[PDB]
Amino acid sequence: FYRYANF
Amino acid sequence: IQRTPKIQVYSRHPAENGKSNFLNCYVSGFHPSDIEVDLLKNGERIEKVEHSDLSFSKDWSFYLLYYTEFTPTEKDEYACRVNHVTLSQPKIVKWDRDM
Amino acid sequence: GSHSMRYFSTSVSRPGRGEPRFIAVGYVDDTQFVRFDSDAASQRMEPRAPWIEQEGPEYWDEETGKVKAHSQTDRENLRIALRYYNQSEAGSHTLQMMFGCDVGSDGRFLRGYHQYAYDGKDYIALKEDLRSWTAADMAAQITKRKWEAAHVAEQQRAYLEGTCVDGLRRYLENGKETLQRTDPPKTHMTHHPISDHEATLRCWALGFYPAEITLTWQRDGEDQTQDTELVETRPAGDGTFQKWAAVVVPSGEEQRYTCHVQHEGLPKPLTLRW
Repeated sequence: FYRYANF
Repeated sequence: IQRTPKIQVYSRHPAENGKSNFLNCYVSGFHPSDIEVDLLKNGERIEKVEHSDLSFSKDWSFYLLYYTEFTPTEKDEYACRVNHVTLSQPKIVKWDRDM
Repeated sequence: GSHSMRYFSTSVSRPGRGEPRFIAVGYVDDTQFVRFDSDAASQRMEPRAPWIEQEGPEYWDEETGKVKAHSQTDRENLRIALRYYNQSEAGSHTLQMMFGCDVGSDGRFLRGYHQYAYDGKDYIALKEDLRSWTAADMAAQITKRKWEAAHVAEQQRAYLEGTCVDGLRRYLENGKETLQRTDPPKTHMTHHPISDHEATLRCWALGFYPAEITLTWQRDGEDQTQDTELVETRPAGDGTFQKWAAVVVPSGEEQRYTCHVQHEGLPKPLTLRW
């Protein structure tokens, strides 16, 4: 299952 | 930094003339990921070569497998041509049946 | 033994030639099972292993949603990195991301990963405690401060210890015949004179899975590190792996050299001697 924040 | 590809050209199975096999060109340890890889039969680019999905190792360096079905013969010479920004000219690596 | 699930993503910007290309792949141990390519026609997460094809239409819908969202996030992140590093909008840059988890033989959570690299070098990573970040440079420290304040780690912690683990255990069961196998290496040696006074010995390991393996040459029982040529372990294409190690030896002295092969599929390490 793939994972469900910017720099 | 940029990293130059480590290139390996080999068959899936030890080669036997007349026996169907797969010709592989594995490039690894490179960066950036932009790269062009061709398999050559007697100097001529082989059509319809497939390759793996772009992935990378723990150190972030990329690896790809290029491959095509083929049947080795005594006469036919095979090689892999790798075109990458770290190479002043494409590296052409000949298939050696024991490498 | 233990197992891992990893997703690897690569975003590459291409000024002028449109938006960044995003490619993601998923693995369980050394077996790939999904892919997504932003340049492809489907715009879908796609199966790349037989044991995942059985997943229903909802799986493929959800995975596609999740990976497309990542794709947009890293597109934004590339632009921010340009700013942080004061780089021209003309250059091509790379943002890589890796995440996933390890479990023990009993399926228990062992460790989680969530890390980024910019232009091929560490940018920021979640530490093992899953509560803190390691930033590689001043640019990443900006991100670290933001993610600490926004408690970004707590979420990742969750997925890593929950969804990630469940998925791996599920895949390990569904792909049991493929994933819980070990294929021992088939070994042999080759030998080629290179001159009147030297010859090559090459020690081969073929058809093995998983990819982890150790090949070592000894002479009269002493490891020969620095003179061995060792190639990177490579895929055969059929789901198994290959490796060789070679040494150049004085002609007539071949018998002094032994190749030692270690792999989890071998009850006892093998020793080969010409």
